[PDB]
Amino acid sequence: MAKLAVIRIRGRVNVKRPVRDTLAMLRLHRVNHCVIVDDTPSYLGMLQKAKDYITWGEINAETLAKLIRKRGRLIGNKPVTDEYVKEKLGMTIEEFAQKVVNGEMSLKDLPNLKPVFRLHPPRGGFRGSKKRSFKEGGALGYRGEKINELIERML
Amino acid sequence: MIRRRKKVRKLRGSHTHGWGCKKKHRGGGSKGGRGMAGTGKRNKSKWTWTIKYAPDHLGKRGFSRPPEVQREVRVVNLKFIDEHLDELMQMGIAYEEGGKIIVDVTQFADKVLGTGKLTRPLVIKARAFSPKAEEKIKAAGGEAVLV
Amino acid sequence: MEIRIKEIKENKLIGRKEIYFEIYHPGEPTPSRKDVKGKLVAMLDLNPETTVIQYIRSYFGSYISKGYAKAYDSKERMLYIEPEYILIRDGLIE
Amino acid sequence: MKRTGPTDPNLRRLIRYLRKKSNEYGVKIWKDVAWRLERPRRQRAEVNVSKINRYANDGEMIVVPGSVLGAGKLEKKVIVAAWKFSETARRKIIEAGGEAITIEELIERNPTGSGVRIME
Amino acid sequence: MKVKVFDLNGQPVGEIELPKVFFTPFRPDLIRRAVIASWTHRIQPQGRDPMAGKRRVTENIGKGHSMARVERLKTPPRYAAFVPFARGGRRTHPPKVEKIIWEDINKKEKRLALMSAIAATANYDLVRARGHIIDNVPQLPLIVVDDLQKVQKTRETREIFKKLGIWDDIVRAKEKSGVRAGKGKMRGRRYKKAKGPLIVVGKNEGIVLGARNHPGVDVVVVDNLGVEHLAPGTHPGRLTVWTVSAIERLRELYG
Amino acid sequence: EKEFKRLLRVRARLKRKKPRFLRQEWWRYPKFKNDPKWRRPKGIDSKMRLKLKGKPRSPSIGWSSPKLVRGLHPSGYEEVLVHNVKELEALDPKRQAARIAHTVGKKKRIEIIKRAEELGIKVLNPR
RNA sequence: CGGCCGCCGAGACCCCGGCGCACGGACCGAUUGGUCCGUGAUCGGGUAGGCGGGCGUGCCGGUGGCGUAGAAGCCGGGCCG
RNA sequence: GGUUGCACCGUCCGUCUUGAAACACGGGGCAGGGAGUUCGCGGCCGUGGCGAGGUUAAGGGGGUUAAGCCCCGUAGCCGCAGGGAAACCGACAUGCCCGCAGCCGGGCUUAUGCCCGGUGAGGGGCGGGGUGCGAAAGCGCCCGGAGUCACGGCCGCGAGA
Repeated sequence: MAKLAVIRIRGRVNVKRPVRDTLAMLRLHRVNHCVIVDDTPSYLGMLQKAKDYITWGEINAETLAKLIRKRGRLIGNKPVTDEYVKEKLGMTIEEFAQKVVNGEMSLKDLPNLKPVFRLHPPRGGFRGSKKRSFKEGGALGYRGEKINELIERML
Repeated sequence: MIRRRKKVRKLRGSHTHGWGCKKKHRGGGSKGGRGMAGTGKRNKSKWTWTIKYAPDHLGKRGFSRPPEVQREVRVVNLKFIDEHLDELMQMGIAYEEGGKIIVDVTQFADKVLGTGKLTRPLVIKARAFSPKAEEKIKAAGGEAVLV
Repeated sequence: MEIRIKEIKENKLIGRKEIYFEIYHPGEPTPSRKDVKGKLVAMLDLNPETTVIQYIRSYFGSYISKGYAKAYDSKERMLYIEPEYILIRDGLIE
Repeated sequence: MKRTGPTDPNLRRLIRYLRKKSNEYGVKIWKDVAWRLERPRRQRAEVNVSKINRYANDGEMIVVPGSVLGAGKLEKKVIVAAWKFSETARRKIIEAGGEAITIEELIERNPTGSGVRIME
Repeated sequence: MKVKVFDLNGQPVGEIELPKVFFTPFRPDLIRRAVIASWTHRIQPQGRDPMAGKRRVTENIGKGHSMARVERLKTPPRYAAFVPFARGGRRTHPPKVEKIIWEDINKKEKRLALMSAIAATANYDLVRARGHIIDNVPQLPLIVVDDLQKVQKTRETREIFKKLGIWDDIVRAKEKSGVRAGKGKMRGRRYKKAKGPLIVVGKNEGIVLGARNHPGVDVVVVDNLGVEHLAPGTHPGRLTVWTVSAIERLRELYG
Repeated sequence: EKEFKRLLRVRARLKRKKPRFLRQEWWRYPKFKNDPKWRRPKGIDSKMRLKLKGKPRSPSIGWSSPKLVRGLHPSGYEEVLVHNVKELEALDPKRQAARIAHTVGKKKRIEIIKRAEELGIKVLNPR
């Protein structure tokens, strides 16, 4: 199915306990940490609430590859590179990405990588501002593939 | 061992020193009246109390016995006697009649109650017996003699 | 790790050597008796079951530790002036 | 320790012996015997000898993390190992049971944790 | 376990069986509770004067003059009563004669504590920590023949120790360990020696009339032995020198 | 040899230093004491407790040192206070350095220094 | 006012090293405690208050030390926490 | 390290307070003194001895320079059966079923570890029981042996507290 990357721009401050907790349920706590969520109606729903607090949108395979590589890690100093993915399971990092993209497997299944990626600020900063939605030209909410830009600046 | 000042501290310099607002530490008013005061109060005072069942009601009703009219008795279960039988060596043992052991309860002077089982035949002499105590002694193959 | 015998007393009345260890452990665990035990057997050239190690302390993270052992001629005599508690802790029996 | 934890040296040392056993032989039971000791004083066993008689058939190894307390029949061939016994308890167990033995000699009986039942 | 009995020529003769008490588990925690208990019992009360602050009347100096409403005295403005802030004022919570001074410890518990301190002596590790330096290592604790008790002269009991190799411990006890730090010395308990061996006898009264002389040496019989003597300040492992009848009567442990 | 990790932390300690954490404003009143003495600003009112800037830092645990490095003298070594010749014994000259107590006389001090240098233990004083 | 582009600009967030806490694992002790390793993105503001560890003061006891070739105390400096 | 210039930031302290830099209250400065204490009683907690019992108090023998400790006294208190105002009566050292820990068995991963079946002290849920009310029924309270004493401290109340 479609996979989305969700990042929380807005802090814990001024959040409802229901939204703030939803974000924790998204496996998103803090600022600038990003998550992989599948599109299911039940799954979709959390982000719908979250919308004001968060930026979401469906990512490209290429951009996804750059994020898994630098940022990803369950634990340990060790980075998630081709070799490390390879011992996990599957042939290589490319296949592993194609499989995530298909939604055939997940990070968890493959254990020793986390559902949360601690991502970077976007350089050149938040993409429009925390004030307003994607339509309004601000960073928040569902985005296009143009999410690529926000996360690349994030790494 | 805990130094109270060590907790009070010069520490906490709370200075309130585990009391709260400064205004609070004072006289009888924090307490709600002295002692048991306020239990009785119809008015708010203590009603409810630092008692679990709260406070039980007032009017001790019912009457007094003269101390004289109370015979004391001293109750002992058959279970106690039965377990102790070997320890009871001082008290006679008669295999032939009397059950296995002849025990005058009266070494501990008492009324004998029924709880427990009886592993041996006993001939028990006592001031009083319950009917449950009678059935178990007889079932064991023993007998009960009333003084 | 590395252990050196720092200070030596000898009581020949009861026929042992008594020894003090100054242990150097550099980012590695506070030593069990056993790890000291195999290394000590190599220095002394005496059996492991005769050589009885007791009392250890452990400083503030600086990498010196102290401990004591006693090395015995005869194996009746690790049970004349030395009680149950040490011996069981070594694992000599069982 | 900070709240619950033996001040008695003999008791604290026995717990440390217990840990080594758990590791070296790889059985779970001794560590269970450590957690029961670890409890507070009014949570450690108070075992009656007619409670011993009533539970678990002959020739099994009873481990008690408290005291065995006599007065009561005990017609079972069970062997009791325990942290303390009454004077009275020691006699019932040593006349009917497999034996009365200390818990620091329980190593010598059973160091591996086969056939054991914890009882309290 | 047997321990050699020794003649008074400082040589062994025979070996005799050791009583139960000496096997008993080492338990400093029990001894500590016991030692504490004996000390508090031999404390003499302490107070402060109870009529003070009634000899100083105290009157209130009012308001309207930009000072506190806290009481002074009539004519001088000085120290008063019903104050803790003032010079001369009450202390706040003076010592009472109702102050704690006993700590019970069960008769069962005390005997077990006694057993625990005697057992500690058999051990080498406690014995060197306690500070006794022993030249006669396999002889922990040392039992000597019955003749020793009858000796009650300082010169005679002295000689015998040098031959046994246990005079060396007294040499330790000579070193001063009670010229204390602190002003409290003045009142008493200064310029005094330190502890050394404990001698247990069976007979020749409740003490030996020549062995109270020797430095750090405290004498007792088995019908008076207490934790304080056996392991003072909660430090057991204090060397003992036993008498054959004393070991026998202790065998019979009772309470 | 001695370690790299220990150097790493020793350099951190030098570099890092510490502020002062002498008690809140102290210059202002001479009463407010003498050149040691932190006490935490217990006051509500406080700017230093409010943690407004410029009102010095108040202590937090965050400020500490690496354990391995805490208590290390400025040449890297480990202090042992030494009263006498006997105290010198079991002192690792490579790891530890001795400080002869101020209390100690020239009469003991001559014996202490001369034996401590034969053990290879760095001393300090004289003579 | 309606668009847009490049920048500036927090203790946030990322990143190296360190520190405490919590939890697991191991070891050490005669008790309390300590140490070594691992995990923590989802541990680290703080008044009332609750808890937990350390420090200091006076004297007592045991133990083990120091002092006229210079104690305590006082004043300035050096080092550690 | 002293002092000072320069950059940057900073409207005391404590207390009252919803809000204190305050035109709210208190303080010249410094030194010293200065505030969670004792007994009884109850409710907790940790720890220790002993054990269905447990502990002595009062005391006098004894020992000691004195004294503590030692051993001796066991009165009394609480616990060991409860219910009922009282009269007065008087109970499960186990019949049934779950199941934590552990033990036992099979399968599985390189290992720890895991999934599933017995056995299950401790624990949980029934039944039958005691007694009181009761024509009766139905509830109330109780029922298959753990407590006592000791030590420190938290907390309540009475005491100036």
